[PDB]
Amino acid sequence: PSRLRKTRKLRGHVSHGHGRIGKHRKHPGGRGNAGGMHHHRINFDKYHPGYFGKVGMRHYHLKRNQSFCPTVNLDKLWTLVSEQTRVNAAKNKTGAAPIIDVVRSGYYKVLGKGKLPKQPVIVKAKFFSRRAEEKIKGVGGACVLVA
Amino acid sequence: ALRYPMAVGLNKGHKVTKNVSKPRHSRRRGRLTKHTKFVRDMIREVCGFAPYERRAMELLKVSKDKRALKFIKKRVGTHIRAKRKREELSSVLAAMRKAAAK
Amino acid sequence: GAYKYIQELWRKKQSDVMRFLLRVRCWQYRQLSALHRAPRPTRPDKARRLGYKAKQGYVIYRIRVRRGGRKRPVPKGATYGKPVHHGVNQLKFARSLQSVAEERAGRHCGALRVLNSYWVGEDSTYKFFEVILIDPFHKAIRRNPDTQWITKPVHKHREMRGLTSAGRKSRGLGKGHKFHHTIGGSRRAAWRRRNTLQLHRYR
Amino acid sequence: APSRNGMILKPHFHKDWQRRVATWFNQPARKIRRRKARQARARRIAPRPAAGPIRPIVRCPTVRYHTKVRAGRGFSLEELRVAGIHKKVARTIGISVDPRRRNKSTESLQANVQRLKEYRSKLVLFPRKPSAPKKGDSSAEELKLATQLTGPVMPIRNVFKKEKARVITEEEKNFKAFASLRMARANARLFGIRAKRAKEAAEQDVE
RNA sequence: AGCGGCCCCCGGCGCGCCGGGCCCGGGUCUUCCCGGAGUCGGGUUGCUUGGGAAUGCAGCCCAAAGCGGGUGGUAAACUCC
RNA sequence: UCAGUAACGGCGAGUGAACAGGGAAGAGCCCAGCGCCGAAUCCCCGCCCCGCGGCGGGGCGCGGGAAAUGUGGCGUACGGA
Ligand SMILES: [Mg+2]
Ligand SMILES: [Mg+2]
Ligand SMILES: [Mg+2]
Ligand SMILES: [Mg+2]
Ligand SMILES: [Mg+2]
Ligand SMILES: [Mg+2]
Ligand SMILES: [Mg+2]
Ligand SMILES: [Mg+2]
Ligand SMILES: [Mg+2]
Ligand SMILES: [Mg+2]
Ligand SMILES: [Mg+2]
Ligand SMILES: [Mg+2]
Ligand SMILES: [Mg+2]
Ligand SMILES: [Mg+2]
Ligand SMILES: [Mg+2]
Ligand SMILES: [Mg+2]
Ligand SMILES: [Mg+2]
Ligand SMILES: [Mg+2]
Repeated sequence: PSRLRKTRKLRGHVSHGHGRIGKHRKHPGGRGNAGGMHHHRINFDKYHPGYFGKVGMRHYHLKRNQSFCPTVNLDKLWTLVSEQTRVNAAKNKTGAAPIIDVVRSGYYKVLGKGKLPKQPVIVKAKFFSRRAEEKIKGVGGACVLVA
Repeated sequence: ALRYPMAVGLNKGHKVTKNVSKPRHSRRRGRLTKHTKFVRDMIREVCGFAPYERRAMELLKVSKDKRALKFIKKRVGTHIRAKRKREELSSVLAAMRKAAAK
Repeated sequence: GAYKYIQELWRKKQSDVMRFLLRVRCWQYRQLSALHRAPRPTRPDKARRLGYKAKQGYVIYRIRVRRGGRKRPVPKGATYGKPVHHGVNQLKFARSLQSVAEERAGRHCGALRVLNSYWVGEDSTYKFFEVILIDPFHKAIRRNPDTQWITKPVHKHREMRGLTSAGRKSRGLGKGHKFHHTIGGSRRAAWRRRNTLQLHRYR
Repeated sequence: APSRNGMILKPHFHKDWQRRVATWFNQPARKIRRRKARQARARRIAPRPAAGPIRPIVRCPTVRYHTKVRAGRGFSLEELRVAGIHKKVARTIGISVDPRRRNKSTESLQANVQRLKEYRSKLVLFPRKPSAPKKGDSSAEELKLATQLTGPVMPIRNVFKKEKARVITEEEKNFKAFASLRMARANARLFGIRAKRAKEAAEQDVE
């Protein structure tokens, strides 16, 4: 779209949109990020605080698989199992409970965020959290671990 | 109470049974043979010892073993190879002491 | 029988026997020239563990190589440049002296194809070796069905392209975390695969 | 020369990159080359399976992936000694064999021996000379019905068991899960000191 | 344009014989044998690599071992897998 | 794809990997040593027959040469005899 640019509308003006006193020369202020500590100090002290220095411990052959742990809330814990199981579970008078698997659906740890509707559940997981365990113990139902 | 296979702790992991199969043959390299000892000691009986150990025997006759350890660790390598060398020269020192005591 | 413990004799190198046979052979070898043919290998033990069958065709030379590093061939000092690249004395060469000896005895006799090399003796300023050469076109090598792989024209000058066991160490390759930087073909294409922009069609 | 507020960034182009630039205009004329060298390969072996011999069922490492089952290299030699097949015939009937695999469990050994027992009952084996069979060959009936099998043979599929809705015991209301995870963390960190201070008391109590 | 025709040449591969070559395999139990040495590794100096109390390579001196050896990303000993 | 990431660096400017996972392709093997079979081994010269524009096979050679400082067969870490 050469025809929509700016330089096609500047053919005729002498300076081409970069002044006449201080012309558009090649590199006035160094090349790249030159002068973090000397003369571009204010931009980094005002927009990138803590650009400079070291902190903490080093860790050499770091993998990203020993610390793999996706999460989930109690809000959408019912979204894994289809709708007609939550219905039959709220419909039967017997006192049974539908088993929810998270590891099968690509989640490990169960955190707790929101309100939860009152019907008994059984959760198989690998970890928990203390609020997210006392909301299920408070509604009724258990919290089952699995390796 | 109830117990679950906990995925963190002391004996973690999914409980799966285990079989006892024959260990792989390559798992044995040259452990030793009787023919080997037969000939490696005959060549030891032909040629003697090196001149970094014809001083170690002479410092292990005065019951110094720390000094002859820093003297065979400086030459040969680590402290493990120094130990299995020293426990061997307390033997081929004591077989002369045994035969001279005989 | 014997080849199991000639093997275990040729690791009594500090003993008085081998300190005699080398304090003799290195002298005998020192009054000869730099590259001459012996009729039979001094070590048959080590010679047979590399492929030296004792038939017609196989040849054995014997060459000496002087010793030390390599100081840079410039005038007096005068290595023009930044003060990193001043060093002339203490430089060290990348390939070993064993594959210097192989390709010194692989260019002078160009009609043959190198198999492998081994060690014999050492002086203060000399390291001696032995080499094994093979006729490519002799009928005994030719009609063997196992080892007619040499006569194929691919294996010309195995020692200049670095394929002997003495150059395989210099290339720096194997497996594991210790050998990351030679994935692919070699050290170069492990550089080429990295420092290029794959510019897809759609991106 | 950065302006008011933009992110810092480091481009890797200080090298000479215009010399080594790999274009991809080959691509729609190499998917046709591979398509021809695969179909002329599929017509050289006319009744054989096109997708290679069958390949074993193996889990995966690295706790991120340890809940899947995917294809492997080849069968071990326990999965062939039990299934009674010699290790160089299985190379000649289309069975992948790698000698570098262990079996520390049992429940994948059995499901491999069972999969071999399926394939041995699906396999149609032609006679060498079409005039004389062996004890174990096949009849002149199945030869007329012998055809290829496009796709990976007996594809490996991830199955999940199911469970219905049980009734919750009175017991599991009294099972505290979090003070057990943080007990096993504390018990897994203090295994040496607890077993050492008892030794120091056994050196101190002789008095 | 068309599984249109004709005339040559070289093959790929299928079948008959006529020739010579090679007599070889399983399973189950008893007794025997079994591995690469101036290299591994250690100190040091120099180039190198993202590799950080030293990843690799090269040089000098020292120089091994068989229930042994190397690896198990922080140097060091004692340990178990 | 992980990744412009763990890490290096007047820790400033800047350089910068691999393992796992999904895919293309899919193929695996032999010697030395340890031992057993009466050098059970090759190459070249001679005469004849067949074929010979990639110099080969079978028959004969009191015809000559290399190899016991080791030629061939079985046999190589998935155990083997
Ligand atoms: Mg104007
Ligand atoms: Mg402007
Ligand atoms: Mg102007
Ligand atoms: Mg001005
Ligand atoms: Mg500008
Ligand atoms: Mg400089
Ligand atoms: Mg190599
Ligand atoms: Mg400006
Ligand atoms: Mg560098
Ligand atoms: Mg070197
Ligand atoms: Mg560490
Ligand atoms: Mg340890
Ligand atoms: Mg990212
Ligand atoms: Mg600074
Ligand atoms: Mg990978
Ligand atoms: Mg394919
Ligand atoms: Mg053989
Ligand atoms: Mg042999």
